[PDB]
Amino acid sequence: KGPVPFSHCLPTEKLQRCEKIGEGVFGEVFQTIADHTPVAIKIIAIEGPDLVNGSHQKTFEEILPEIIISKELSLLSGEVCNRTEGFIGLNSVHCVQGSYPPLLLKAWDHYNSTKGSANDRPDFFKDDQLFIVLEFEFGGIDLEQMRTKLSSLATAKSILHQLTASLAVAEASLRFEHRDLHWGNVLLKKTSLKKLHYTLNGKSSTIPSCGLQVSIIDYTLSRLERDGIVVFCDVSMDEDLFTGDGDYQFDIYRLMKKENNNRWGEYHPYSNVLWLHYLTDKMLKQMTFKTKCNTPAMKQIKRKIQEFHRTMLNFSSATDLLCQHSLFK
Ligand SMILES: O=C(O)c1ccc2cc1OCCOCCNc1ccn3ncc-2c3n1
Ligand code: NA
Repeated sequence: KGPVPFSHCLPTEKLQRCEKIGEGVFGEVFQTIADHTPVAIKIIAIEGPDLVNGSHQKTFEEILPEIIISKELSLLSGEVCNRTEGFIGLNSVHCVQGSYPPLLLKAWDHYNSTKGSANDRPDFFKDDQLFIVLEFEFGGIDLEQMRTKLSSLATAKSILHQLTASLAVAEASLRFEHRDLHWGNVLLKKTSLKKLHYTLNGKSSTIPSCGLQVSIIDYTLSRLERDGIVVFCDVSMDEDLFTGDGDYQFDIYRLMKKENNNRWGEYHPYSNVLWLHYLTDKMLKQMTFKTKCNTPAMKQIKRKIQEFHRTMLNFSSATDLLCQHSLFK
């Protein structure tokens, strides 16, 4: 009907349980508890003239694409022909109006004192400020933060398999490209399921979990389509995105532009292969595992992931990798 007050999405008990879990130029992310269940709350200032975290705020029209994409991908958990739970669940979206809640400022301050923030303290917003508030499934901790915490390369294999299957299902259903799948955008949480289920073009299969559920996040650069209407971020005139250095991540932006001839509206699912390659490279070169490959069977998984790294760039999509690559047989 119109924007709601913060206390609509965050009644006092929910607000009092908020702890800050992450941040970016976009704003802030909190974990809280609703009906005994953790959820993640992402809060983005929109439509105002103030710089926030050094950048202008998005308009409603600029933020809408990523909300639409979020929802489409979340909806794949309930589909039939192309079904996956490997994208973050989206529970609700609200437009809220007001100054920033003092209880969230307390949470922001605690994070700043313990971990340090790159952001502005969000205490300067007036009572007319608009925000989008997204409530997500709680996805756990990002892969970059788990650099030293995973059990073994068996776990790495599960994570790669989960990511490849989820991307394949989204290619098949939505002609999806993530386009920014760095290791801060892969979330890991514990699961008691021994195996995870997906369906790709009507064929169902399973993935051993190694006790982890992967969730893909962050759709600001993503592209998909339904009945020929394409939702995508046109970065064709962006300069900075293609001039980064110091990590293979920044090559991937350039490699995508090469692949698509700088036409971001087109469908090039090879971009998903490029991100999976980047992720595999991180698994082999930056991750460090609690148990190394000390037995024949583990040394074989290491060799298969090494083979994946050397061969996967000859595949045309995540779908091609899932269906044809020997790693997943
Ligand atoms: O943009 C989205 O699609 C997005 C969706 C879900 C979450 C965050 C998102 O963006 C902000 C990313 O930066 C925070 C990093 N860490 C964590 C940790 C745990 N969760 N659980 C959900 C999210 C989350 N983020
Ligand atoms: Na999910």
